[PDB]
Amino acid sequence: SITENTSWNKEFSAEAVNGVFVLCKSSSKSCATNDLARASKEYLPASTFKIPNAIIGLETGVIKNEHQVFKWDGKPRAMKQWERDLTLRGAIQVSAVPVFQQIAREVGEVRMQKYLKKFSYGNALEGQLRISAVNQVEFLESLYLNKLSASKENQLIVKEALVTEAAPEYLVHSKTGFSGVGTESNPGVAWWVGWVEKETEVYFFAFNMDIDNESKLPLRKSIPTKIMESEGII
Amino acid sequence: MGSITENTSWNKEFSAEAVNGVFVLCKSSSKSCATNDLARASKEYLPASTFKIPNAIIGLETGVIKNEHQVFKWDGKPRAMKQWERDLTLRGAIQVSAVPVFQQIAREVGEVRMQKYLKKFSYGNQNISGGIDKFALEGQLRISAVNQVEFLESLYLNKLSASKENQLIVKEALVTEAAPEYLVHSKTGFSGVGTESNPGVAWWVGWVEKETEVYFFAFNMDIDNESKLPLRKSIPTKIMESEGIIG
Ligand SMILES: *C(=O)[C@@H](NC(=O)Cc1ccccc1)[C@@H]1N[C@@H](C(=O)O)C(C)(C)S1
Ligand SMILES: *C(=O)[C@@H](NC(=O)Cc1ccccc1)[C@@H]1N[C@@H](C(=O)O)C(C)(C)S1
Repeated sequence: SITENTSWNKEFSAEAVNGVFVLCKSSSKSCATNDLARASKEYLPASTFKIPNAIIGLETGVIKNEHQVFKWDGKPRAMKQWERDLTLRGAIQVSAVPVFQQIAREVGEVRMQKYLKKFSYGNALEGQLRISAVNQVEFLESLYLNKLSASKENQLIVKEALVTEAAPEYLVHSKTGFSGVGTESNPGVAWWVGWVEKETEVYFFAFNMDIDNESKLPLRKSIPTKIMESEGII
Repeated sequence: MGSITENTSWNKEFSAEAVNGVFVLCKSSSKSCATNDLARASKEYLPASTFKIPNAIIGLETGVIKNEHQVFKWDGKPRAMKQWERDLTLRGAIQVSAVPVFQQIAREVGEVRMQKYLKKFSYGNQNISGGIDKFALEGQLRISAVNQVEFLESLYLNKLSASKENQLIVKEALVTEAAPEYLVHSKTGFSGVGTESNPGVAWWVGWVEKETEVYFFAFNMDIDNESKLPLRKSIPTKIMESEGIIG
């Protein structure tokens, strides 16, 4: 059950942004959003696909365990932070695409296909697979509860890998995504998805927006944060 | 672990704050450690609230703690610290260091089961005198800085005598700082003021995952005054900053 909240439309209007935020307490059986229509509309997952990819990599034993080191082959890559040896968390945090391209190559298209169906994930950083903000939140819940078709052990490994902010009374698991600058008529998409544990409570969130100007990128974080802080979540 | 060397240039931070204590830093890839005082690095002290680490692992391995999603319900009755007067998760109870919660956990485990596990963990001098809720805080169990890093490294590598699953749960519950380049797991401890001429102890233990490297650490100091307590963290941080680990 998803319900519409117009009280935050001042932020989207002031920033000239077309996007959607979905935030749920306890269980994804009652969520809130700024745009009902967009909440269920499906966009390219971009780098948020690293989450299911990592689970599948470990399930198939392509990634041997949590302590796996992905050696850099020494060839130039697209960004500097990727030009080094990386751990699972390292590769997820700097978002090193070639590391995860290589994992998926070994997994094979047919195996990946199957597990995705199994996870109810969705319909690459540009392909044929798309996912909604409602879909993302339902998937992240299952991961938190250990409910995915995967060993409990492997879901825990990816759960720790996704930790982005830690405090004595709250913990944040999250991942950004960004498909690239687009046209006014063919815009890119930016993502931030995750969940917050606070007190004995748990909050699931997923945000996306169109992006035709690169400098509008920080708003994928500032807007969801303005909201979540106003709710007393962080 | 593998090797240890005395590095006396760390004593600067110690003399500055008038602190009588020790710091042990180990680098995982090369199995080697550095410390400012070889002798205190080997001396055994009360584990205090660092015992919550083995206590949490055993709590799970025996069914007493059901899983990672269990809530420890407050009865509405006043507790020794304001911080403790609420329902806590496993991470919650560990982060605010809620003594009565882990004492109840210890009670349910039992005398014989608690012994058997500390044996397999190689935890300290292995003794549980005074009562089944007294030994860690003010009893007869003792452990050294060197022993703490050995214990913590086993846990990191999932090598302790428990399920991988359970070792992972406690590992997440111990996360205290998170940046894009590094992640810190840690726990504090503090026995009390003791007396003048017979002080109490304060600990900081953990490990830092950073790049492909991992760094285990343990710190402890003599303490008789509560105002010195922040130093249990500010000194080890200083040492680790100048070595380019955190911050
Ligand atoms: C996931 O989207 C990844 N993005 C790309 O590889 C496309 C791209 C777009 C602009 C510049 C370079 C590459 C990685 N994840 C994002 C993100 O998390 O924001 C990066 C921009 C780090 S690349
Ligand atoms: C672990 O040592 C715990 N310490 C005690 O319960 C002993 C104590 C000392 C003074 C007053 C009351 C109880 C926990 N660790 C410390 C700490 O982290 O500062 C606490 C005082 C929070 S209890």
